[PDB]
Amino acid sequence: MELTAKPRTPKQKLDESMIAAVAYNKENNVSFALDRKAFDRAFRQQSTTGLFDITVEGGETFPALVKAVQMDKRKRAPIHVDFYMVTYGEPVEVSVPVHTTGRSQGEVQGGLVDIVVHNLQIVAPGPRRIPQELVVDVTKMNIGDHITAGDIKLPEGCTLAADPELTVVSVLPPR
Amino acid sequence: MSYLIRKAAGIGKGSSTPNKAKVGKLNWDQVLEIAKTKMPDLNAGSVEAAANTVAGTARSMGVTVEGGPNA
Amino acid sequence: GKQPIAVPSGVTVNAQDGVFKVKGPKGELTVPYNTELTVRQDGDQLLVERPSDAQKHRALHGLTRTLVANAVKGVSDGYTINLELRGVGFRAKLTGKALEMNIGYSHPVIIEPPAGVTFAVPEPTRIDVSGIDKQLVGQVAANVRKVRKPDAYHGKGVRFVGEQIALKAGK
Amino acid sequence: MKVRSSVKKMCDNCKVVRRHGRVLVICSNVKHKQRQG
Amino acid sequence: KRTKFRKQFRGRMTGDAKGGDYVAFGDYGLIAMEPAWIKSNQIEACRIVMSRHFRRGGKIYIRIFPDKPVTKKPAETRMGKGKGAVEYWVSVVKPGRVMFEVAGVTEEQAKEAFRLAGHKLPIQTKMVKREVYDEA
RNA sequence: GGAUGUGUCGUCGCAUAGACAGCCAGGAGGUUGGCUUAGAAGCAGCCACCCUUCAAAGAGUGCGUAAUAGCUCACUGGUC
RNA sequence: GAUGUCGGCUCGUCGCAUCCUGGGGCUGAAGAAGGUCCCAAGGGUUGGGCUGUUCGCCCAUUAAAGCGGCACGCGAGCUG
Ligand SMILES: [Mg+2]
Ligand SMILES: [Mg+2]
Repeated sequence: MELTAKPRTPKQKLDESMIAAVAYNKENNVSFALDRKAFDRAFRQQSTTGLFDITVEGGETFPALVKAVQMDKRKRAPIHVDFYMVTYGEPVEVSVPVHTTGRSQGEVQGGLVDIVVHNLQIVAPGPRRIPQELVVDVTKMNIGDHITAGDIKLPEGCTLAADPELTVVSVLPPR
Repeated sequence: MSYLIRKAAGIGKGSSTPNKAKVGKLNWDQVLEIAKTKMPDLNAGSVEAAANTVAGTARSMGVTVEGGPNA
Repeated sequence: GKQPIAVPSGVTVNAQDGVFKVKGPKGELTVPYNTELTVRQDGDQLLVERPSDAQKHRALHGLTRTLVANAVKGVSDGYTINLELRGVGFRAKLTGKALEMNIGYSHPVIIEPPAGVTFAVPEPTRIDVSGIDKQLVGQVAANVRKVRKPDAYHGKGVRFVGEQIALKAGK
Repeated sequence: MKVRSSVKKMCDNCKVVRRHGRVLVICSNVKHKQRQG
Repeated sequence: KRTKFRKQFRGRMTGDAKGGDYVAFGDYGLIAMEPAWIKSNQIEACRIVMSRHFRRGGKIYIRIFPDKPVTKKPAETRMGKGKGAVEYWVSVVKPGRVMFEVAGVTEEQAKEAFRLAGHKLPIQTKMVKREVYDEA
């Protein structure tokens, strides 16, 4: 990930393949002018759960995570990105994609697998030691079967930011 | 093929829904008398090539699988 | 694409200016084309080069090459269409240079061919159209086909010898 | 001839070939013949 | 469809979509590209169309709702007061807004189900998927 | 609403270890899958989309019959 | 300080979204008779009974007995 300038006059990048962005922690709050194509190609791979080394004009390599993206309505194309400057030992609460594995002895019976929360907020994992996904077994489930927070495996020293009895994956009936 | 399972397990028709309320269950030695009468029509090799094809007809009919591989 | 041209024996392409003239043993057959595209003999065989590669030049390319091959295969051996009459009582005869069909209509149909084109009949239930230019032979045979198109219920009419027809069938 | 103002692909046999500035359809099956005028 | 109780009558004005994500609830969605007034019966058409196509499941999310009264021409008049509440109910839909989203059905099982629904709508639309994380 | 109209930029793939199209040639055994019926056999509708042989063939796409058969595709080699 | 108002009659002309006749395509088009859509405005488009009626219903025929415009065409043209 590479970028150029940073002023408040954005006519030089407007028409061009660029997205105006920012990175902050509690020291340096540097403004950007990164490539739209590159950010799109890469952000789709890494999302919020992943981070990437961003080298500015010349050479100042920095590890950063994606905080929030404010895309244009009408045309779904992104317009502004917010990066969070990663420390070394401790990160923030990260929303993790809740995916599914295997068929359900309820899905084939009459119903279907419904992931209520598509992303899950998790307390103090450790940066560069963040789960890129979240595999959840569904096979044990029938009709009326819910899976809460206190039913999900957390990869080494991770804690749940969400409520203990918050419904994550529920298998629903037909019609 | 349908009548050999219907007589052995005790089935009249089959199953309206092969996912909900099941039909029955059969044993592995019974597969030996089905393949021995249907051997000239089979293109398959020997032993393992005929024991696996017969079991698949019990799937959509509603007759449960017994044992299988490993352990 | 369209590139290789086979030119046997009596070939004489005198492609001067816009008139891409072709003289041979089976009479002199002329054919006009675009000057914007290049065409000449490169020793033994022939080649039709194109300048631009947009689309308007691409379309005329494949067309110009097939038409010269058609005019080449024309003065070489020739063109001949084999037509078949079908249905009870249907028959064709010869009145000098003209073809005469008696195909279900109250009066008999007569067809005088244009220049260079010749009609021939082996058995009275079979028509043969032979000539120089592919187009003229194509048309003349199509006019004979027009005289009676094979119907969807019985296939009665003028067909292409080994022609396959789907049959609707009502009652 | 079924003159439909919205000519769409029905089966793998229809060949959309334009004629004199209008959308026309040539197909093997006689019922499949679609035009716009 | 219609709301339970309220005030009776309203007004009218327009500008770009306010509260309409892309993901949430379902996997695939349908998005308005033009500003409109989506009738109650207009949605009820889309629901029914998509409903039929999926047969069993009902994994269709109707994000829009007709929270708006519209009035009408008793027969001719003008000499007299304000007009009849009971013409129709509408949902003001500005470009970007998600009207419908589908769950569990395949990519094509949704491309087509939404295509049919589009034909019952007074405005241009487009089908959508994932990568929309503002709040969850 | 529709469309191989031309112009320019993007996204997904398949490829000289030889693809897309085109011609030769194969077409699945189980099995006329179970249900559903006066019949429903790849093709009116409910559940699945398991297996064998291999160079390959999906309880299979559209037409045909009243149900069959026919005649093709998804897949497999040669020639290019 | 006035643009006479329904129907009829007389007189026409024009649009085509065509009633007939002409040319076509598809058909659940065998033929004959149709259906439906496309192209087409050259000419044609009957006489009575009831009603001020336009309309409509009926009688008897027809290739057909089209729908509209022209200040709901036309009263310095007639009726009333
Ligand atoms: Mg008055
Ligand atoms: Mg006619």
